[PDB]
Amino acid sequence: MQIGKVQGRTISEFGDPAGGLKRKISTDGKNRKELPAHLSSDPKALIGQWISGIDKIYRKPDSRPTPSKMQFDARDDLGEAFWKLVSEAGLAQDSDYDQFKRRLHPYGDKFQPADSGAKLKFEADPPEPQAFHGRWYGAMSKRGNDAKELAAALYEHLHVDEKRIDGQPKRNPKTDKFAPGLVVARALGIESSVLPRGMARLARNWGEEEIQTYFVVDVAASVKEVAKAAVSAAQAFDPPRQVSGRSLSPKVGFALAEHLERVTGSKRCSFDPAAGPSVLALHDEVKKTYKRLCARGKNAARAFPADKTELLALMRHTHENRVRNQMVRMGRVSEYRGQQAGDLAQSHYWTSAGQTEIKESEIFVRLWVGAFALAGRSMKAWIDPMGKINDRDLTAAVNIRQVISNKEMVAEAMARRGIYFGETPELDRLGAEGNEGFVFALLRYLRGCRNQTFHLGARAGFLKEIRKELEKTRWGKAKEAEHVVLTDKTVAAIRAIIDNDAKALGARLLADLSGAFVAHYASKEHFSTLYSEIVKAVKDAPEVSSGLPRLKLLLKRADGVRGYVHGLRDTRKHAFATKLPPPPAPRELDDPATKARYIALLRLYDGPFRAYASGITGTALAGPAARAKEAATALAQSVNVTKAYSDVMEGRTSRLRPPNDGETLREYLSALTGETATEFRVQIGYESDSENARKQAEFIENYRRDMLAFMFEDYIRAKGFDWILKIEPGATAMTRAPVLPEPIDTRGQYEHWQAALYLVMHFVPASDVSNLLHQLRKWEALQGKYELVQADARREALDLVKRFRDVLVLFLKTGEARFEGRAAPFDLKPFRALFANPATFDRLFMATASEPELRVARTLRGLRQIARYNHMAVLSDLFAKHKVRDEEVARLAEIEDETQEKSQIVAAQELRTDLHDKVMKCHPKTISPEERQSYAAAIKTIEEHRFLVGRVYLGDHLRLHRLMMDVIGRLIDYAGAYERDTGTFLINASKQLGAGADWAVTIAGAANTDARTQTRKDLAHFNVLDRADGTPDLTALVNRAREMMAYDRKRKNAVPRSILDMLARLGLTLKWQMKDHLLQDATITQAAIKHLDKVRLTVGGPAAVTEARFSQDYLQMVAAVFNGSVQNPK
RNA sequence: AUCACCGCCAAGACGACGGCGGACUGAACCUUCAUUACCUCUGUUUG
Repeated sequence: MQIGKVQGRTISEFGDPAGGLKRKISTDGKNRKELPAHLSSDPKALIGQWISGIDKIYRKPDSRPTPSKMQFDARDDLGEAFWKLVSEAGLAQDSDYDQFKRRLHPYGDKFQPADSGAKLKFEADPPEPQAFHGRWYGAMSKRGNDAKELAAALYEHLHVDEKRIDGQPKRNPKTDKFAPGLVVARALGIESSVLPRGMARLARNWGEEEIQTYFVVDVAASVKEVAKAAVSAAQAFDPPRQVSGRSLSPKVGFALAEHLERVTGSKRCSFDPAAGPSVLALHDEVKKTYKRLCARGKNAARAFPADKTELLALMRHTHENRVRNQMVRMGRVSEYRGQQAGDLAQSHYWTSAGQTEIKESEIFVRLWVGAFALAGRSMKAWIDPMGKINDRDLTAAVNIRQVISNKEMVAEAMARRGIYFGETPELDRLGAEGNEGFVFALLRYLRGCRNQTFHLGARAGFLKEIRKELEKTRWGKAKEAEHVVLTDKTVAAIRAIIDNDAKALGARLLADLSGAFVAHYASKEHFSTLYSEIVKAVKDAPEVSSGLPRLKLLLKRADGVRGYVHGLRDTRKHAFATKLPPPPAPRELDDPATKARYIALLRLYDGPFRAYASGITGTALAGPAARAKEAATALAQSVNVTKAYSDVMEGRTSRLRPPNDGETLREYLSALTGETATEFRVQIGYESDSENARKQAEFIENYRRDMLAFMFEDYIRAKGFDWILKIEPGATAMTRAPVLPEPIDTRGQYEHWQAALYLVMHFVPASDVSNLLHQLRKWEALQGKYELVQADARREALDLVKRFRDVLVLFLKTGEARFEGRAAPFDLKPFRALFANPATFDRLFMATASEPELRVARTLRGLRQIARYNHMAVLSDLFAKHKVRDEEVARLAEIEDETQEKSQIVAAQELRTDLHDKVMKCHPKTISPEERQSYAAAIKTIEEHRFLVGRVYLGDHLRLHRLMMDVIGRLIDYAGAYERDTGTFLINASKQLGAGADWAVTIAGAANTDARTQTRKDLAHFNVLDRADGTPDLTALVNRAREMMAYDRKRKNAVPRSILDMLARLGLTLKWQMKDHLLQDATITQAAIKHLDKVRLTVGGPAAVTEARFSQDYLQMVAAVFNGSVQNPK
C-alpha cells in the first residue's frame, strides 16, 4: 500500500460478528492489525501522513528538485510547529524526530544562499509565496496564517475532525459519537474495501423520467467544453503542457454542481437511495462517471463524451461491465467452492488468500488449455496435413470416425510419426488394425486433456479427470459406432515408450556430464558424488520451488555486484562478492574447462540444489536473505554517497519482510511474487512504459537473485562441490581420458495414464511443457490454500501430483534422445523454396560437434517445429518472397573465413570488447573521435554478420514463425478467458440469481454472440492460419479478439497492449492507428541498442553509437504478418 | 485500444470539486533448454 508509505500487505478475512469481509494489515505475513489502530500509531505511517498533510499546505519542488529559501523556511516552520503538537499529543517519539525532518526535507537540509554560487544552493525566491501554496492552504489557513496556526488546523483535520478542501467540517453528527479525523476515517474506508458478495449496489436507481428532467440542458456537452478550455490553456504555453484528469476533476465538479443547481435549485447532492428512483441518484452516477474519467493518466480530456447521447451510452456500457465483472466474480467463487462445507457468502474464495489461490489455478488452466491447442495443431498435421476430413476438431466423433476408416491416412501418419516421437521401435509392428487403434487413442487422449473444464484444488480432482480418460485402452460399444479396443501389443508399445525413456535416463545424465568434459576436470570421487546427486534428484523428489531464477541471470547479478564492490576502497564491502563464476557467453563454451564448470553448475542448480534449497528454513534461509539486504544497503550508500542523508539510506529491498521462522524458501519466494505483482502496478502508475516499469520494479527480482546466489554458494561449500568453482577457463584437463562410474538405475513404475499423457506431450513443444511444470510448482508453493480439515485424501492427491510431475520432468530430461545423431525425420525438400538456389540449401542443410555443426542442427530443429505444425503452407509465400541468395552465403563465408588469419568477425568482436573496457575502465565518461570511429566500424561489421547469419541459417524465418505463434498464442489465451467466463462463471452466476434479477441475466447473456464464439473457435483451432496462399493478418486477428473480449472492458483494452508489449520486449516497435473502432495502418521499426550511453567525445558531443538487432528483411516480414509496413525514423 | 478496470470511504447542509484499497483484477513479472545476445558496473529519495 501507498498510504504514508506504511510497510506490509493487506489481508481480507471473515471473523467480524456481522459475517462480512474486513481488511486488515499484516507486517510479517502472520499477524493481523486493525487499520484505524495501525495507521494512527505506526511511526512510519504517521510521519508519512503528516508530511503528506504538510505537502498540501506548502508544496515541495516538483520531481516529475531544489527549493527556494522562502519555500524551505515555510515547510520547516510548519514542520517544527506541527511536530511540537503531535509530540505533546503523545503520537510522536523523540527517536523519530530525525526521520520526520528527513522526510519533511527530502531535497536535503543544507543549502547556501541563492546568489552565492556554491555547490548546494537555494533557488531564487518566487515573486509570490502563492507559487508554492498547495490545494489545502486555503482550508488550513481559515484560523490564521502563521506556522503555529497552520499546524493546529492540520492536526485537528488529521486526528480530531476531518475538514473538506473548503475548510468546513465534513461530518456534523448529532449522535453520541464524535466525527473522526481524516486518518481514522480513511482507515475505516480501507477496512471496508472488500469484494461485493451480491448484486445489491448494481441496480440502476433512475430511468427515462429522471433523464427528461436532468438533461433539459446537455451537461455532457458543457463539461466537454470545460475539457477543451482546459486543453487550450495548457496547450498555450511554449512548452506544451498536457492536462491531467486530476486537474480537470475540480473544474468538472463545479460544472456538475452548477448543473444540479439548474435542475433542482440546489447543489446539495445527499439523497435517499432506498426511497426509489431519483434525479439525484442519476446525478450521483454522473459524478461517479466523470470521477472515473478524471482518474485516467493518459488523455483524460479526449475520453470525455461530447454529447448526452454519448454520456448515457458510456453510463449504460459501464453499468453492463460492472454487472458482468460482479457475476464473473460470484460464479468463479462458487465454482472453486463446489460443495465443500459452508453459505456461499462465507466462502474462503471471497478472501484475499482464496483469490490468490484462484489466480494461480486460473493461470495453470490457461497454460494447460494453451499447450493442448498446440497439441491439437500438431496432431492435425500428423494425421490430416492436407485437410481431407463445420467442426474443425479432429477429436470430434464425426471426424475421428473418418480418420480410422481411412486406411492410407493412418498408415501415412504412422510413417511420419518420427517427427513427433523420434525413433520408436516400440510402435513398429502393431499391424494396420493396431495402428488404427493407436492413432484413435492419441486423438481420444488429446480430447481427454482438452475437453476439461477444471481448476486446481487440494483434492487434485483435475488429475483424476485426466486419469479417467487417459487410463482407457477401450472406447465405445460393439452394437454402436466407434468401438475401439487397443490390442495387447499397442498397449505394451504405449507403456514401453515412457518405460524405456526412464530406463535410459541414468546413462543419458551420465553422457550429458561426460560430453561436457565434466569428468575431465574432476577427481573420480568428486565426479561420482556429483553424478549420484543429479540422478537422485530426478529419480526421487518432492514438489520443488520454481521460484529459483535462471542460473545465467543469477550469475549475471552476482557478477555485477562483485564487479562494483571490488571497485571500492572499503574492503568490508568485498564480503558481498561471491566466488560464483560469471555467466558464459556462447563462444566461451568452446573452451572445455568453461563448459565443464557451467554444465556441472547448471545441473547441480536445477536438480540437487533446487531439491535441497526449496524446503530449507532457519539460518540457511535467513542468513542469505539478511546478507542480500545488507548488500543492497551497502550498494545504495556507495552510489549515492554525495546525496542527502546517505548514511541512513537503505536498499529498496529493505521494505520487504524477512523470512518467518519455520517458513521455507519455497514459501518465501511465493510471497515475494505477491510483492512483484504490487510493485509493477505501482510503477505503471508512475510511468506507463512497461519496460521502464520493469526496470524500476526489478529490485525485487535482484533481491531474489542475490539471496539465491548466497544460498547457492553456501550450498556448494556445505556439500563439497567447491571444486566446480575452482575450474579456471583455458585450463587443461585433470584427466585426458577419465574412467566414468557405472550408470545409476533410473527405472520407474508408471501407470498407463502417465504413458498416455507422456505420448500426448510429444505434440507439445518442450518450452510449453516446462511452463506447465513451472506453474504447477508455483501453485504447490502457495500458502493459505483451502485444505481438508478424509485422512488418505491428501496421500492420493499427492501421489497424483507426483506422478504428473514425473511425466513432465522425464519428458524434459529426455529432450532430443530419440532424435540425436539421426537424419531429419521430415521432408527437407519443401524448405528449398527459402533459397534462390535450391542446390545451396541442399549443400548447407542436407547431409551427404563443431560450432558450424551446432548451427546447422539448430536450424533443422527450427524447420522441424514448422513441419510439426505443417506451417510451410501458411508462410511459404512470405518466406519465398525473402529468398536467401548465393551472394549472401558467399559474403557470410568471407566474413567468417578463419583459415588464413583472424576472421573479419572475430577481429571486430575483439576490437569492440577491447575498446569498451578501455573506456569503461580508464575513462568511463570520455572517448576520442578515433576510438569512437573504430568502435562504430566494429559494430557495422558485427551487424552485417548478425544479419547474414539471420538469413543464411534461417534465423529470421524461424523468429518470424515463433513471433506469429506467440501472438496467436496470446489471443488463444484471451479466447480461453471468453469460453470460461461465459461458458462457466456467468452461467453459475445467473443460476444463483434465479428469477430475482432477470435484468442481470440478460446482461450476462449479452457477453456471447455468434461472431465472438466463432472467433474463440477460429483461434483455438488455428483456423485463422488455414490459408494455402497469402500471409496471415494479425492486425485483423487482434481486432476480432478485441470484439471477443468486449464483455469485459479491462480485457478488451488490454488485448492490443499485450501484443505491443510482447513485440517491445523483443526490441520490435509496433504501432497501430484506431479508426472506426478498428486497429489499422500497422507500422514496424526497432529500438536501437545504445552503446556508450553517457560517454562524451573528447572533442564534445554525444559519443553514442547505435546497433540494430534486426535486418530490414526481418522487419519487412514482421510488417507483412501485421498487414503493415516498415517505418524507420529519420 | 495503446494502463486500464473493479471496489471502498455519504453528507445535520450546498459537498466526493476530496481521500483511498486492489496477488483481491486484467495487464505484467518470474521460467527446462551447451539459441540468435549485443547496452559498463551499481541505485537512494521523490515521483
